[PDB]
Amino acid sequence: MRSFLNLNSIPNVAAGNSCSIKLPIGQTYEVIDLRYSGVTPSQIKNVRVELDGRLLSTYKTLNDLILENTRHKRKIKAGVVSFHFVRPEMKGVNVTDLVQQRMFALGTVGLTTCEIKFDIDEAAAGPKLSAIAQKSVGTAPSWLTMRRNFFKQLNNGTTEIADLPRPVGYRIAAIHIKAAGVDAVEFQIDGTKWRDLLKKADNDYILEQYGKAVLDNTYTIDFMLEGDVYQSVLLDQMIQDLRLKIDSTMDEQAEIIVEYMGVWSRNGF
Amino acid sequence: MRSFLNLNSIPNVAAGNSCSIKLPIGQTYEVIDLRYSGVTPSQIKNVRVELDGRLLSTYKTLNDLILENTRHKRKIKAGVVSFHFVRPEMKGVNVTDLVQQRMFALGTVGLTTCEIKFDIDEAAAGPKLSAIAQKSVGTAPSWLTMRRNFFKQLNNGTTEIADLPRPVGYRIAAIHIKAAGVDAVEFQIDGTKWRDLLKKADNDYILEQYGKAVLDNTYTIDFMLEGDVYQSVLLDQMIQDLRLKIDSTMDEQAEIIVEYMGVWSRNGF
Amino acid sequence: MRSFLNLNSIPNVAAGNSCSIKLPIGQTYEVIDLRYSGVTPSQIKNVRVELDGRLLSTYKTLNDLILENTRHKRKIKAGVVSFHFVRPEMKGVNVTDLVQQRMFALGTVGLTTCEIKFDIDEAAAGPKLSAIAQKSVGTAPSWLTMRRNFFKQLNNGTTEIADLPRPVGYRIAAIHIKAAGVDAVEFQIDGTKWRDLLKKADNDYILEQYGKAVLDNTYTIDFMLEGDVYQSVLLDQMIQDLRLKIDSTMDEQAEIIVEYMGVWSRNGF
Amino acid sequence: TSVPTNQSVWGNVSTGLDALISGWARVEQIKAAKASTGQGRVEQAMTPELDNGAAVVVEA
Amino acid sequence: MNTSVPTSVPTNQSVWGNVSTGLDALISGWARVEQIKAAKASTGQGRVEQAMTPELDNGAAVVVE
Amino acid sequence: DALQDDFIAYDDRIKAWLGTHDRHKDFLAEILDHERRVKPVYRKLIGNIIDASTIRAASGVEL
Ligand SMILES: [Ca+2]
Ligand SMILES: [Ca+2]
Ligand SMILES: [Ca+2]
Repeated sequence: MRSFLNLNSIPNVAAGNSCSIKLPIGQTYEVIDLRYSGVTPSQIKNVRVELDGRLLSTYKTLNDLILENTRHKRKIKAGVVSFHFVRPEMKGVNVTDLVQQRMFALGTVGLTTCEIKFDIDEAAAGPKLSAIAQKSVGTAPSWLTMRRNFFKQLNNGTTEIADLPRPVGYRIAAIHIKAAGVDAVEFQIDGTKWRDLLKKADNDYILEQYGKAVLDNTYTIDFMLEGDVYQSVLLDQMIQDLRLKIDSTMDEQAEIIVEYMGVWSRNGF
Repeated sequence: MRSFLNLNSIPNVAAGNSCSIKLPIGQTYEVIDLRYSGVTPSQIKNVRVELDGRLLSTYKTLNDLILENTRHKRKIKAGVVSFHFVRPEMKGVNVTDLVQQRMFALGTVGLTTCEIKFDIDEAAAGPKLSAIAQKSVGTAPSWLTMRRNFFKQLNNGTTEIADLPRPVGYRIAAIHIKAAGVDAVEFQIDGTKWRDLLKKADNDYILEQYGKAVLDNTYTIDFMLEGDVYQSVLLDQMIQDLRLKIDSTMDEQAEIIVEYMGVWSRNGF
Repeated sequence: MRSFLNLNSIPNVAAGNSCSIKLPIGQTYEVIDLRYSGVTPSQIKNVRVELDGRLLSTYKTLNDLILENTRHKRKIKAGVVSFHFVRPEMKGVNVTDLVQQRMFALGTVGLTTCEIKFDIDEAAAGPKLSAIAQKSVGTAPSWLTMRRNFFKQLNNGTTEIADLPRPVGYRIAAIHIKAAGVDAVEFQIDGTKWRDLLKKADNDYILEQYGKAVLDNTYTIDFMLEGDVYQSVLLDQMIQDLRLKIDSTMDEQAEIIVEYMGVWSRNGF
Repeated sequence: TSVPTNQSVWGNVSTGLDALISGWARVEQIKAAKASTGQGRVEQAMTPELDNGAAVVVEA
Repeated sequence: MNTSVPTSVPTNQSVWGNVSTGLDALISGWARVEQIKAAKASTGQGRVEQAMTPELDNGAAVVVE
Repeated sequence: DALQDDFIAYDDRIKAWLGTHDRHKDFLAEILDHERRVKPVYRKLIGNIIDASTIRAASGVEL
């Protein structure tokens, strides 16, 4: 049996303020529903999910969480944005789908602090935020999704990005290139071309082919289209080159979103 | 291999008549498609599913079966209403999804009588009813869904309902509060608040979050949102208090629908 | 990890030409995305999937592949048509859904030639065709879907078709009767009526009930509505009669599509 | 100090990570076992969530 | 076709703390603990023992070898 | 296959590979050989025995 709780009131919710959603340790957080009003998702900046003071996932703005859910075609409602720790799209290969989905839940056992920090923009009309938690029996943090932010400049022609962090033992579920002039992209590991120079229209067709929604000004490289976690990129230590070849038509700075995965560690990624 | 059969003609289908769909014993009924015309679903009153003369499930009107299917976002077609014994939304935890869904099928082995009784309203224009059965190999009644009806007066303020039947060994998949002025509800068992006083808007958001459709003038407490049968309320013999705290804005009569579950017994619930 | 490749250019793509998509042997083809322009799907005739020179699946026109995907409610996009070897609708009974779906992938190991032949109509405006492959680790051809074409005369009244090929050990996933005047159909094996004389409206309701789309001028007999491969017709070497009783209202020649299934054999069906 | 250097392995195959994944699959079955019984639900009822807790970490 | 995995009852121990004690016998027991507190109250050594006991929210520890 | 001496030394170093110990173990293998000895010496005796030599041949006959 799951428990639906109305989280404690968020302290000091005001424009230009730096607030935090301190989660009580002990149980597992499958989903966290954040209700907002008097402020836009884009006005909720620097969203960070921290476990024991260490960064887990980061969102430039709350709007990126809305887009993250939209991509998987999850239920979107105005005035509310959810933090889906449990991945509903997961499919089991040697275990049930339910087990594969719940494995991403935010367990808090052994944790000292679980927080969701963010800053309220100064222009916020009259910010009002509350949260509801869909919890289950306690478990260790364990397997978690680690959304990381990276900013790289793009040229008009070809741009190569090979300096992406490769935490050993971790995996890469997907890579999102946020740019308005990306025509085609190619992904390779150690010379091996896992993703040919696919045109945007072709890449976007495959995405939609798997029930995903194409995000505006974004080139998504989904490594878990089938929902199989073992299809994701395994950051094996012996890997010598993890490269991305981007064919752009504009000279701009792109925001590269990398969805990492791995067993959460006190001293890990 | 399944068998699709055109059930025998329904005897005496006329306005103001009391008809019955007598099902032949021997096999398993996964789904029963009831075609209707010259009558409205609301004109088909007191729908009772009886096994060996005992009541299994009850519907005030056929319209409640239409709403039951609509809630799960099942295919709805005008002129036809189906009895989904097999629950398509079920997900397996230690077994396959298919096994978890088919486990609810209406097995008839060992039964003496299997009937679907109902009364045709007098205002019925020109009632015409036929049925089709989607069957499979015979099995005992076994695990079945037992829809029960309850009527309780709801006040403007706070009302508490703790006298709901607690058949030992049985489970509760969901509870539907049919009232027009329900603002928030709270569910608890033995003091433990499994469902905080959740506002309708918040409760309805979680429901939709799991692919469910919100029913008009209804507050649904779904204990199987994930499709996992083990998330439902297990009516343990030791439970001392099963309470519901309803915050209404109107003084009215609510129809409380309780979806029970358990292994069918000739002398059980 | 899967590999998305831009297949080699299709040789001699012109109106009235006979082209072929020669697939490199070694890996497994889960899906093949065929992009087309300057030609209609109906202008791409006699589509044949050949393994070692032998016929596996056949499509009168590329439009039949579009309808095949539409029926399962797969993502349809103008200018592109995919060959879904892996069946996304598959559900596991004693194995995971993923295993049951991927089991249909087009493995090429041990093969000498893998081709997708077709003829470009003479009326083609300015045909332009390219292909992309979603591949995975190599496997033998193994379990494959074998779409077969049959033409039979339907009468206005009742027609019976009992001369359908019954390859031993193979299965039948579905049968599609392409005719404009089919009212009802009945399916039986050895006298046993597995599908009663179901009216089109009733048959089509069950189809939609399982997330399928009804095709125009087609009576589909889906034996895998639940996604369970074990629900399909097992062509037992002991079946004496496999009959189809069609109640038509027109006198026309129907195109009977039979989706066979079985482990591909160099000297088999 | 310790380090690895130069190895060989089968292509596109499940590694030791999938050996852990089975452990996560096993722990789900352990939770499902508690879910089936009402005695498992009552064991979970003695779980409070607060901002503070005892932490321990050391090599051995 | 498929081979089903086992579903069974594992290590689940429900320990119901069945406390049965006579209300009058408790009233004396609660009265006896008051006398024990009174014994500590009479002596200054009893006062000094209670000064070493505060309350905190939690603990913590870290190390490496 | 790699011999006991090479195996025992490489097995002692549980992990890693540095210096000459790594280089020798990384580029290690078995061995074969080829040389002139009994066959060539016996053939030379046949040539010495056939000195100044006598003609022996085949190809003719009733066929
Ligand atoms: Ca986790
Ligand atoms: Ca049953
Ligand atoms: Ca195959």
